[PDB]
Amino acid sequence: SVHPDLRDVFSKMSFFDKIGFLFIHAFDKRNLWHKVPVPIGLLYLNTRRTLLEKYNLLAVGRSSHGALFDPKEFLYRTEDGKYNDPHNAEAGSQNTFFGRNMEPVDQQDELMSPDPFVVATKLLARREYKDTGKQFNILAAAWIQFMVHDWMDHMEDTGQIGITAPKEVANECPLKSFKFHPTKELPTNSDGIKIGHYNIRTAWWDGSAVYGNNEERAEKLRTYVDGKLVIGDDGLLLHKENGVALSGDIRNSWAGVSILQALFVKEHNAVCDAIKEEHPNLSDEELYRYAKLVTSAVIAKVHTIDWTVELLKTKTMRAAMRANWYGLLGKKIKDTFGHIGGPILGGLVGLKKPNNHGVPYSLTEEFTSVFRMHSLIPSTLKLRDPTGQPDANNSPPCLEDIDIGEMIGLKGEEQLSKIGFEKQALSMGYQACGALELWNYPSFFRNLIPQNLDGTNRSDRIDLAALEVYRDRERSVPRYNEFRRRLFLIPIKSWEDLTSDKDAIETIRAIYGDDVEKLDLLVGLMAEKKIKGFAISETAFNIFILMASRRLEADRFFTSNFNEETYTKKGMQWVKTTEGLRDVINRHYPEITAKWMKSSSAFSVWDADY
Ligand code: HEM
Ligand SMILES: CCCCCCCCO[C@@H]1O[C@H](CO)[C@@H](O)[C@H](O)[C@H]1O
Ligand SMILES: CCCCCCCCO[C@@H]1O[C@H](CO)[C@@H](O)[C@H](O)[C@H]1O
Ligand SMILES: CCCCCCCCCCCCCCCC(=O)O
Ligand SMILES: CCCCCCCCCCCCCCCC(=O)O
Ligand SMILES: [Ca+2]
Ligand SMILES: [Cl-]
Ligand SMILES: [Cl-]
Repeated sequence: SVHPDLRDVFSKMSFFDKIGFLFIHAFDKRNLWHKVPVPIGLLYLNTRRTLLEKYNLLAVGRSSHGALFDPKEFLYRTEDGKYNDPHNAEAGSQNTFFGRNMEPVDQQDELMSPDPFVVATKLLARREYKDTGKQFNILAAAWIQFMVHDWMDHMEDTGQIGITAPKEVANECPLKSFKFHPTKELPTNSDGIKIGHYNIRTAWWDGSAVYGNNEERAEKLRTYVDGKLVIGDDGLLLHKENGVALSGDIRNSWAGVSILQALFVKEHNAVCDAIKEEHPNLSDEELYRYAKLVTSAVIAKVHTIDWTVELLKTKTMRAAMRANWYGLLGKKIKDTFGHIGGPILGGLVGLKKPNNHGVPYSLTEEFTSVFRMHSLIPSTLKLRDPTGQPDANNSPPCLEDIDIGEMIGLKGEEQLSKIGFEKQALSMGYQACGALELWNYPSFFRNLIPQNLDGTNRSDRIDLAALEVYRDRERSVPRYNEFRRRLFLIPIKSWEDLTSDKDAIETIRAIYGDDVEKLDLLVGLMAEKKIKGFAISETAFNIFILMASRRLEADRFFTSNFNEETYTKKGMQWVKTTEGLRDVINRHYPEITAKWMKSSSAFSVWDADY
């Protein structure tokens, strides 16, 4: 039968949705979807995706009456993300509402319940350091922040509020209190959801972390010759006199992200060289437009079939992510004959029309919440010598341990300037990142300098762990158990359902009591027992089934305009022949690649034996 908490929604479903639900629920009740052979696993995922697309896409703000335009007149990715969706010129652009995956839950009377500092101190603060083994390295951790920089940032109110640590835990808090800005609340003037928040980044997967979020930023980064972007002679980003990096989105960053931005600047410039060689007479503007299309597609491809495949290290997930990109008919057929069939057989990429499933494209409040993965950052970075004698392990030899707190923000840019690209990248490649588990949140995040929009330092330092828990509540995102119910997942009845870590359970009970409905989303996501091979929780993964597919399927430039006319022949060939981050690093840094990158993926610890 059907879980009691899901009986109501089940009874209201259409016959076809009832069938899909009973199929997935049969596996879920026995925790079986990830324990079956690949074909049944894929059917499960596709079925779950179809249900999420129907029940978990909610508009924020009025949907009708988008600004009028012809897509044939906009065959490029605009500086602010406008003019993608023919029916909604503003969809995916800078300064638009975050959508929702679920109806908001008002928590305005419980923003401090339980206390954010108590949560941060007792449940999140790093104790014994936990890492991912060989599965996922520090480049993988930098990569995902690099994507967040592409995707999402919430507009802030101009006023300030503050939180003070209670006496029970103050002695263990690096900060005793801190100030920050509330999330800006805007009226939707719509019949549905009444209050929304604005995304100040472009929600389209458009390489905006490299290119900028609007025309005013984008102009600052260009050489205006041959379509190219500015880069230093050391292969690192240039800096303004105030110490801020010249790149697309540089706010609240660190050295690991800066090297990826520099790498993709070189990628963009190399694409410019290649296209100009085939088409000698293109202007700077035309070359920039084509190269941005190519580089943003390379980024989406590397993320989809390389980064995600190492994050979710199972057979079913490698097949699923490759199917989203290439289709179930596979790369050879896709590359030779183009897109065949629908989203399953031919993939999301190269669909003849974009598909938003009836709801204007946006990234969502919940997508923000499940991407809060600050525990991926290790406490220290082991620097290695790119030209050292291979050690006892045949690794490059160790040079010194550096506190990763010294590699963050403006001071991090200074330290990176003394270390250089090769040493930073090699060192990050050879070290595991942190695991997404409880008690694994870096101490330097507990007394962090946050930045203004323009990248400059704020004087009010923050306890990020405490602030994150506060933000989810402030933004009306359902807490862990309700969040699961809204995704058609079986809720916990007791703490034992969540994890078998006895120490975790005892600490959770001391803070939340026996009220499973009180458990914060972030705490639940970190605590949840993980599927073998999964670096993330199943709960987070469910938001991603829907939203990662949506980033590709809703975008004209991954679908109707993913072709030679739009990208150029050479541009399309560049995307088609690039399979992962290894290919990009090999292009610009073949020496450290040949000497030290032994793993097939550049996201594995580089001496992994696969
Ligand atoms: C050392 C590196 C990092 C620093 C210094 C940093 C810092 C910050 C800061 C200061 C905020 C804003 C807090 C607020 O005002 O609400 C933030 C938000 C956020 N961060 Fe990080 N972070 C880092 C790494 C990462 C990583 C690895 C991820 C993984 C995806 C990540 C994901 C996010 C997300 C999803 C948000 C919320 C954005 C929003 O509210 O729209 N960050 N981070
Ligand atoms: C073991 C083989 C059982 C047959 C599986 C049918 C269950 C899936 O159900 C179907 O899923 C489709 C997407 O996968 C949806 O389009 C349909 O609405 C849903 O009914
Ligand atoms: C019964 C075994 C074969 C079932 C496989 C067919 C399921 C495909 O199902 C289709 O998937 C699409 C794309 O993902 C969904 O958008 C559609 O709603 C559904 O028609
Ligand atoms: C003998 C069992 C083997 C498993 C069978 C797998 C074949 C199913 C794949 C075809 C899916 C149908 C595609 C629908 C349209 C589309 O989205 O492309
Ligand atoms: C062949 C049909 C099955 C297709 C199922 C699609 C499953 C997509 C899973 C997406 C997981 C992405 C997790 C990484 C985070 C992200 O990119 O948003
Ligand atoms: Ca973007
Ligand atoms: Cl393939
Ligand atoms: Cl491709």
